[PDB]
Amino acid sequence: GAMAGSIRSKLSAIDVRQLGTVDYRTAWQLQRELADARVAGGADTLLLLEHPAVYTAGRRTETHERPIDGTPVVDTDRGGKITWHGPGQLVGYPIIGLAEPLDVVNYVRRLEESLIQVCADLGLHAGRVDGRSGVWLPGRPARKVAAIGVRVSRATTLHGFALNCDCDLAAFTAIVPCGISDAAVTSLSAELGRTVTVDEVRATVAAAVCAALDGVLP
Ligand SMILES: *[C@@H](CCCCCCC)CC(=O)O
Repeated sequence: GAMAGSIRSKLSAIDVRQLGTVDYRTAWQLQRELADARVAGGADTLLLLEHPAVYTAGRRTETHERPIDGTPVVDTDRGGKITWHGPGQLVGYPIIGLAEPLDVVNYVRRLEESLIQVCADLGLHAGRVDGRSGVWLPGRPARKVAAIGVRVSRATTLHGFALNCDCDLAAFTAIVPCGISDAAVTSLSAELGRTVTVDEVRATVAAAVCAALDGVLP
């Protein structure tokens, strides 16, 4: 099915870089540098990092979705509307050459599957809500544990995902996150009733992403 096989143009090992806390702009610059290196024939890369607290807005963000307290926002070129990154949220930036003709939806679906599996491996039952990319726990309201916002340029991916581990969720209350006003944002820690850190899930996230891209998630 759609998840089988590989989305990649080259079957070489992904270079996984476990970074620390990296300013949003600095990381964005590195993403672009790595993407150019990939087009020049270099490796596929997966950056895993945390950002200092920041709101970011893709082009589709609407004015009323911005912080109700006037907090500044970084405009960014990924898909999606507004989100927040900060301590305790694991941000992943897969910088991957995709096979052409492109299937960006399938790429997003593979990132979702990777994070669904990470949740499953912790004993949680997460999945998709069609039309609302990312990873959700069912409920009324439904609870979003991971966000996705990507862009593909020159058949190479940019941006990625963000998995809420033990971050303070209060930042999400000041915005309309990803254009959604009828739901909620959660974290692994809130769902499991214990602190689940970024560092505890770094390795399993890396493994899951790399497996999903090549169709070999368990
Ligand atoms: C809202 C934005 C989520 C961006 C996540 C970026 C992770 C690096 C998505 C939407 O509007 O659908």
